[PDB]
Amino acid sequence: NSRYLANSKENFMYQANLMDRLRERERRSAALLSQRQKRYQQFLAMKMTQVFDILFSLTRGQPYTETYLSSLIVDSLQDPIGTKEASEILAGLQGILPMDISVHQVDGGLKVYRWNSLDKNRFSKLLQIHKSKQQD
Amino acid sequence: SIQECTTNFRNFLMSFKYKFRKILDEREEFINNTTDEELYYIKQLNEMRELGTSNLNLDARNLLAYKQTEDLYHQLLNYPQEVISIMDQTIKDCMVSLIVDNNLDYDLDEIETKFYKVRPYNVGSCKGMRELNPNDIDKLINLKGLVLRSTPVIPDMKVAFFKCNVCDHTMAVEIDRGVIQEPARCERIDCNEPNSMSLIHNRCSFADKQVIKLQETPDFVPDGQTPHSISLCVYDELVDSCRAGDRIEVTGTFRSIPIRANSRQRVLKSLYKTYVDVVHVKKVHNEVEEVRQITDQDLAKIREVAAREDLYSLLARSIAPSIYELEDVKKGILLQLFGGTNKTFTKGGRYRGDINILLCGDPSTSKSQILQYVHKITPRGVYTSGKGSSAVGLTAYITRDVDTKQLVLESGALVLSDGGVCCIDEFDKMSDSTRSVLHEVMEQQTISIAKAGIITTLNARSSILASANPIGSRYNPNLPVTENIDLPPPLLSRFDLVYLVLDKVDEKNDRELAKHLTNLYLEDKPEHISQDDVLPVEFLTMYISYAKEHIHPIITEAAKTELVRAYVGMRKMTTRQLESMIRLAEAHAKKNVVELEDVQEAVRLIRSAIKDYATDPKVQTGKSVIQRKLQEDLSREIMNVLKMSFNELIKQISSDIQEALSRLQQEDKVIVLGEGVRRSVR
Repeated sequence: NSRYLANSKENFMYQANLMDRLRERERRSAALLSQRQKRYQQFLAMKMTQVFDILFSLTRGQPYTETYLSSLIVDSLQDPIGTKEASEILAGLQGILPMDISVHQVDGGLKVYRWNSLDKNRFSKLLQIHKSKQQD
Repeated sequence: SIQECTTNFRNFLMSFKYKFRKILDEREEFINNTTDEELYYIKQLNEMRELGTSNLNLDARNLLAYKQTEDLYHQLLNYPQEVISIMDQTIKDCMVSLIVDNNLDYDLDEIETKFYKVRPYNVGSCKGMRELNPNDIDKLINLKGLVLRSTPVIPDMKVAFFKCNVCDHTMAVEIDRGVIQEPARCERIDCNEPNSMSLIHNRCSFADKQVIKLQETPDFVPDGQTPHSISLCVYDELVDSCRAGDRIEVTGTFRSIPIRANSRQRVLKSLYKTYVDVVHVKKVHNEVEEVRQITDQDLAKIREVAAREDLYSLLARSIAPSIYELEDVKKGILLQLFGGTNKTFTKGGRYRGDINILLCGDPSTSKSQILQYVHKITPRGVYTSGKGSSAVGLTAYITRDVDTKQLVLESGALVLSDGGVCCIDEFDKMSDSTRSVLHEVMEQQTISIAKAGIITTLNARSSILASANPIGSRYNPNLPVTENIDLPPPLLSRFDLVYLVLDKVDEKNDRELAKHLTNLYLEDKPEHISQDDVLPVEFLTMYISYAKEHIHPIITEAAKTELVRAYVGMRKMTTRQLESMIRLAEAHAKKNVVELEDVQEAVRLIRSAIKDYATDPKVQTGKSVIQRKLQEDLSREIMNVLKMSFNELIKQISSDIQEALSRLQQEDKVIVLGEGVRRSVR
């Protein structure tokens, strides 16, 4: 029994007790909205792990802007991740390895990334720490 | 000298401020004491270490500002073959001095091994392709042309790779001055066999080399001559940066390579193939940080005319001082040169901000003269005819090169004008295959051609300024507009301003028009007209290019409310008319915001052509009252006060207001008592 979203239960046609349930819907602004923000973190924490094993398995050192790095991730993962979701991947990877990835802002709204040495053993040990912190 | 140019360039990069560039540019009224006092070349050298680049965008105008680098700038334009090599070494010693002065824990071997290159551009020697004198061999000359075609990247061998066939000894021999010195004997002691080294081209370090065909700018080509072309050589990482139909600025050396008379012999012809080695690409990789166009002294005169309230009337007369009347027609063409801003969207569609004006009416009414004046002002404007250009000449005709005999793609009249106004003559005499192509240019500003298995979309964002003509060359007043002209109904709705310049027979108009045309032929210069009434052609082009790159009006809440009410009232008497009023109101203030006075002026231009008709196409005192009803309306408020100023009467209840007050004064009904307040009759 695996995940199979296919059932005939959807679209089956056909006092003040139910009014109290609508009052509890106001609590979803801090619970359902907070769960939506945590759902995007699950698609960013485990998604940035394979990204570091894709870009660093290629070039290094040379400067790379934010517009050039965003088009390379989408083109390599189209078989997807949009343009807005690709910008949050490189932003979350800076907090994990601040000594390996250098970010220098440009006066005009441009970010250039640069990395010297990217070790796979160091990133594998730090990926399990960031994944366990979001689960608590 | 080598030691003289070293100390001159070292002190220039360590003692340079932005105030020196403002001295030669006549900029003494806008000098800041917090940003101009800081060194500009120091921040550029610090960013190269952080980002990790290896190319410096050295500006040639900065060398002329310093008094100690006067002889250095003249030597760069002479023979930069030996000057650039010196700048590549002086920039290396300055990088090591910055590390010791900062005392950083970085790898010094990884920085010294990186070869830095200097890319000078924007020089003073702006010689064209026709002024290429033979004595300018190996000289950096700036070229201002247009890209025609693009060739694929051709690999250029730099380091040869050799390998023996007996002992398998791999070697690496570098190529010097295009000479591949092959080893005669093997370097191994156990081998030592002559003619035993094999050249492996698959293990060699190749370099990027791209050939770009540049076309001469039509603004510099004299009348009666055809613009030639030249070959460009792009190396390093600057390849794949210039597309077809882009205005760039090539400022590289002017080298030359000999040609061979035969492909099998070693002979050479007397002619030498000239080519320009591209060093820097400045569009008109990386990005421009700022521009220093025109002069700051001219900016004070620009703001002086902007402060005057008669700007809408002064620019309308200077755009065409040889054509009388046509005040409503010239007011629309003035906004077409400016045009609204281009609010680009990432997740939304592209909105066309250009103004499409279409002239109609009887011919011989100075219609062809307008199309000849806008082309001379716009730097990228063209002039074509109706039957002279079909659906192939306006799009992109598939031409062929007379050197490589390959199928190339040349731009047309609608593609070469990327940023100007296109003047098309005889718009009603076009074929059916040509009118269908303009439907996509006036909507998405894109030309999608799918012929010969090549389905590509060409961008064409430019305004269309044409002049229609009736069938029988006479606009009959008893016939509709759709029946007098053979233009498609969808083509008429795509335009923004549909002017109807008629040739009405008037004795008072023909007398004043003949005197204006006779004064232009009597004296070559308008001595009767003052200098502050007609602006020159050089000053008009500087006022449009400056406002189209810095002034960006934003539609506020008060301006957006009147645009919705004006759109509903026009339909109660298509969505293309709503976007026309946005670009018309934005070009009137191009002011950082859209005021209420700019929106009211755009409605008058639209109502000037779509009025006096409703269910059928094709005095006001007694029949249409107005004057009879205003006498009892304005006097009603005056009588209620006695039971006032001129500004209070308008707010409580303005050409008809002053006319009604003069009527009651003749009948002894009101008292003027000055222009301040008004007094009623005793």
